[PDB]
Amino acid sequence: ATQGQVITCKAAVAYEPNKPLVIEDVQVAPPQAGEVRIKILYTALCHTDAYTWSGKDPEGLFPCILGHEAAGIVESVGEGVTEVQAGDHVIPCYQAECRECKFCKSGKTNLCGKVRSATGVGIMMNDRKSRFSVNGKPIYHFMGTSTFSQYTVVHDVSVAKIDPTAPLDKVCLLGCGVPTGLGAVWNTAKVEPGSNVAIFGLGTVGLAVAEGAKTAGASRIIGIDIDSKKYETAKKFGVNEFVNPKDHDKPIQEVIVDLTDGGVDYSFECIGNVSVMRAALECCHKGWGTSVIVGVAASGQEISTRPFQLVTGRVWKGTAFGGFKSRTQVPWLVEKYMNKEIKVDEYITHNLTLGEINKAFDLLHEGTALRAVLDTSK
Amino acid sequence: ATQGQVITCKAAVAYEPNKPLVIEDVQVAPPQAGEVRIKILYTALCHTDAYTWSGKDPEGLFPCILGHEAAGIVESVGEGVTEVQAGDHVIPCYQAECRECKFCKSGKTNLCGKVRSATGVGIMMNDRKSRFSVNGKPIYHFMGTSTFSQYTVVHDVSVAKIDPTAPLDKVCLLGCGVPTGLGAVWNTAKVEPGSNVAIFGLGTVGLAVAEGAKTAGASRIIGIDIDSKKYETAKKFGVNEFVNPKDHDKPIQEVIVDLTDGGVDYSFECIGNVSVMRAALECCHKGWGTSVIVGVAASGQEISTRPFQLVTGRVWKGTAFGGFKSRTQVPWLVEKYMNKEIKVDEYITHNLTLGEINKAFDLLHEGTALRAVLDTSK
Ligand SMILES: NC(=O)c1ccc[n+]([C@@H]2O[C@H](COP(=O)([O-])OP(=O)(O)OC[C@H]3O[C@@H](n4cnc5c(N)ncnc54)[C@H](O)[C@@H]3O)[C@@H](O)[C@H]2O)c1
Ligand SMILES: NC(=O)c1ccc[n+]([C@@H]2O[C@H](COP(=O)([O-])OP(=O)(O)OC[C@H]3O[C@@H](n4cnc5c(N)ncnc54)[C@H](O)[C@@H]3O)[C@@H](O)[C@H]2O)c1
Ligand SMILES: [Zn+2]
Ligand SMILES: [Zn+2]
Ligand SMILES: [Zn+2]
Ligand SMILES: [Zn+2]
Repeated sequence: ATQGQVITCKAAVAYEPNKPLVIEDVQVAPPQAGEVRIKILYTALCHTDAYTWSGKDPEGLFPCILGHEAAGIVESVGEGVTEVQAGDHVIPCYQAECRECKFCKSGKTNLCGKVRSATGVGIMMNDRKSRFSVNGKPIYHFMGTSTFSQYTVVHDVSVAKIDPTAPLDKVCLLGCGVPTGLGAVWNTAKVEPGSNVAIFGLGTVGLAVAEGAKTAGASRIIGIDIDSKKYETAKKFGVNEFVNPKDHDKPIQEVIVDLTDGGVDYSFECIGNVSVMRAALECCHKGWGTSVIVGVAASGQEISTRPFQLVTGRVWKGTAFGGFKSRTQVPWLVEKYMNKEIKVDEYITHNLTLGEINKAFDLLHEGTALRAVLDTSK
Repeated sequence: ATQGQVITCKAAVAYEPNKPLVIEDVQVAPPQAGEVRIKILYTALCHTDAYTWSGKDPEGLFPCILGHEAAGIVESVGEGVTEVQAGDHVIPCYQAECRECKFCKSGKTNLCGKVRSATGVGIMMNDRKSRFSVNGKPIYHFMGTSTFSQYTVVHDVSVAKIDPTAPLDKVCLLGCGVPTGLGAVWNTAKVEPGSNVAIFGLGTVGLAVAEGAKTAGASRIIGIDIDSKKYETAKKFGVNEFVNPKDHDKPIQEVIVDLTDGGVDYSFECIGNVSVMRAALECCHKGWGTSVIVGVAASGQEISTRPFQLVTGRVWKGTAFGGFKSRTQVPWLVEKYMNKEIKVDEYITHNLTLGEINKAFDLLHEGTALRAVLDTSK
């Protein structure tokens, strides 16, 4: 019985940028005050993990245990902790919800700044140290989650308690991309029935935007991708027209405006490319169009447009985790999935194990691939 | 009895860019269908007139009669014209409100397509000719208004009918600057009581934004200007803290964030400088801050920022004419003025004559100067 004991389990450790992860045995310390030790059963991976693994993230610290999309079962809790207990089923969230800071109390945002000083630098608040080590040397946390491990320790403010019957190998996606996309539509844009939408980038996130728009009652849901094969998959998620920029000499924004007789009501950029972010704004209708940036740009990249774009009534916005409050609304999204009102399973194209995590990274560049879910027991 | 006749009157004609305007006798033809001939009693001027006068519009048409801020008395109307008639007091508006086009009928904007194809090239829709000439040579209209004249002829969808007791030498402001600033607050931003606002540029528009904000209930109303003398006047309009960027080594956005422990709830750019437009966005509070580009604005120049600013909850917007519908709401603004609910008189620092228009141009650059109002009878 592990309560209060150091635990030795496997984890995928990243020692150097752009090099294979190696699966080590590691020591997972027990939870201190406010902390929650989780048996992670299933973890997914996405672009966000690779951005840091590739060495391109100037916040990156090595060595570290990456991973932020997971679902598991609480092993133990540190003192103070009351919203979860041993044996609860949980999804660790990269976005806290402390319910006590300026941000949480504001009623005007899902951002919460409670633990970010510590999680941004790969440690815990309580002692500003890591809970992970190999052979007496610390390994840094990542995103407050570190889910490429059979056990992790997270802050209690980042733990969403979910329906204990929910399949852990599916609801792991509800910690990142799917709520981002759904919520970009439902919370950030607030897309009304009959709206026309354009969606730039038809990966997991974009496809979730499309499901969101479809569920909210959108009419034209126009997808844009540099890989035309992406469209056939995308039709199931609700994309009903499609444009590859490469098939046109004109800037993609002008194509979209032409196609819609003025622009779309809402656009969403789900890639991370600043040029395309500009295009997604400039394809919105004069008077009232709104563009939402979902994509995360590289360090130092800038968006631009001409101020008349905004003066003539377009609005430029962006979204962080779909504007969802993690601890409060991730359980709600689990309920909706249990009730067959949102999709999750359809975003999973590979099921592998943690042993094969390097494969899973390569699959990040297969055009046909979406999420890979990893079973941490092997 | 001047109905039906060409009128000969004084007007200030711009023959080519940058040269002093010439006060000539010109001929003003009678109104044709859908048109209204107005006896302009008072006209002001702003940057928008100077923009074309100085040649800063590579497309500007010469010779022309400029002016777009004015008030007067209808002398006659053409066929089919019902909403005004001779003797009505009116404000000609550069923003049309036809009530019948795609944009007017959307409810989601104030910007009307209707008559732009003629006004945009200095002519009237009915016969695609100008109603002005000198010795038989055509003189182009400007912005559909051409108010630098004792008489002008405009389209009926550009004419607001107002309280006949309102002083014409005051309400001539309510067709441009003052509504743009007030509406920026009340319509575009929808500022709530208790909000903290930053206002960049304390000329007429910025001062109008300040009154807007005071009237709406804002708490901190922070004015930013490069000329520290402007604060004294701004206090009466509601500005209650002041920063001059020249007094600080750090960029102004960082000064304002420090000053407000995270940023303002709303900022307004009232200058036309894309670099300050960026600063206004970047001094908004994480999570919910909104920045309004107040004013057209501007030319060629791009605005930029890092998309993280929007991902983390800031919103970028802009406004033309403060979101007001010209024909319906300029008479409402005149009502508020007559009931002492908005200021107008305080924006006027000079009363000159049409004879002295070139002096009024020079005053556009005088620091202690706000609006100049020109009496057209001299
Ligand atoms: N804001 C948030 O909170 C949040 C949360 C999760 C992920 N994200 C971001 O969303 C983005 C998408 O992640 P994903 O997992 O769907 O990625 P993905 O790699 O599965 O999909 C990206 C898609 O964009 C397409 N694409 C690439 N360049 C393009 C272009 N120039 N024009 C059109 N399409 C183009 C690719 O063909 C691919 O279909 C990433 O930036 C990620 O960082 C944001
Ligand atoms: N529909 C519309 O959006 C609309 C209507 C009317 C006017 N406008 C625009 O709004 C603007 C204002 O006209 P105005 O009549 O108030 O002009 P104004 O010249 O009276 O005022 C501009 C002010 O900005 C200040 N300023 C200049 N550079 C600055 C900087 N770098 N930092 C801080 N302050 C600075 C100047 O000192 C001055 O007080 C103009 O751009 C005009 O083009 C737009
Ligand atoms: Zn992710
Ligand atoms: Zn919080
Ligand atoms: Zn003006
Ligand atoms: Zn119209």
